[PDB]
Amino acid sequence: GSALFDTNILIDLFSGRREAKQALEAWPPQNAISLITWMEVMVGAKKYHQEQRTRMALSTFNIINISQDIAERSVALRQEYKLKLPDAIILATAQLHRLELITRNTKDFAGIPGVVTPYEIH
Amino acid sequence: GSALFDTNILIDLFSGRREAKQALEAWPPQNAISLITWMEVMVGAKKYHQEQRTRMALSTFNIINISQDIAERSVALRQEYKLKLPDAIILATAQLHRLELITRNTKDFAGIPGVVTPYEIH
Amino acid sequence: DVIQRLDDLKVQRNIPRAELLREAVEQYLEKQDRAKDTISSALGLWQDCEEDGMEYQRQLRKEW
Amino acid sequence: DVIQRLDDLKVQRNIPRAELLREAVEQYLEKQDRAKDTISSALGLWQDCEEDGMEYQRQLRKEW
Repeated sequence: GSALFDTNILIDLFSGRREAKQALEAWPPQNAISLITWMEVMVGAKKYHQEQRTRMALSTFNIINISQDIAERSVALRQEYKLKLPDAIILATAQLHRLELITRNTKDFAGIPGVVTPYEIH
Repeated sequence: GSALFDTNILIDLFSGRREAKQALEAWPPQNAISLITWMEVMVGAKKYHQEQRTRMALSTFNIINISQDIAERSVALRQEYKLKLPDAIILATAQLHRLELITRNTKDFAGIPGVVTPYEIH
Repeated sequence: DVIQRLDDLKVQRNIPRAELLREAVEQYLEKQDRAKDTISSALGLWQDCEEDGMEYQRQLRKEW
Repeated sequence: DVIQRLDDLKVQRNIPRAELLREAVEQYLEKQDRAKDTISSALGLWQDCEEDGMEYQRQLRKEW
């Protein structure tokens, strides 16, 4: 029973928030991220100069590439829920792998089945 | 002299700009687009209800998926040229496959090798 | 390492070079105007669309 | 039926089913340990990053 994790939770983790630590420990390994998330996180690693060790933490995840059929689902999902394209891609990845989506984004994702929000902040 | 076409050119074509027809004829088939471009065009195909016919036209392009080392180049290109992530991915796709990037976007892409600006908006 | 493909196409075919060249040129032309057909077919497909490409691109780039 | 696969597993293995579980339970717990390890060293891995993850995200979705 596995989940796919949105970028914001991973950013919070590397940024030193226990809120993100607990959110990840709430689901069994191996967990997953979108290849999009991998890019979003690796950008921040460069900014903060941890790029090698960040790459090693991300490798424990299942990094799910963006396929043609994930592309087709994202297109549909984008119209249905009025999602931005990256959000649609991440949601599509979780649906087609039948994974729960874990994100702090309650504005765009509230009311969408299979999307769970573990914690909140200011 | 193979070609990778950015999203704005395909949009121009479907919207009926002869300038785009001239941009797409200016290069030998089979030409290419990123999966990112396929999705953003399909968003418009759905809005305007041309979906089957657009999908038909797009399938004549080499359609390049985003995999791990397009993602690898994408992260690097984003810092070197201060690019938006989807811009970086489309440029990364062109570089890896040794394709000329044809785009109307001068603001972001000027000074970047292997990129051609075909035409202008007024 | 080029034409010593073609003169052996002469013995792998038993047809002159001046023939092999035509088939090449004619297949090329055929490939080009299948594209010219596709491109000409896709022009104005979205008719009722007044939207410019860059602004469209810049729109969904930004977030959408 | 997890009990059946267990004892036809046992035909092959020559081992009490309780060692089949203290196999099964063990390996699983070790798997959880590995995850705990990775996550702990990632926290916080970015030394000098004060950014809020959701704020971070909103920026790159609009790509900076």
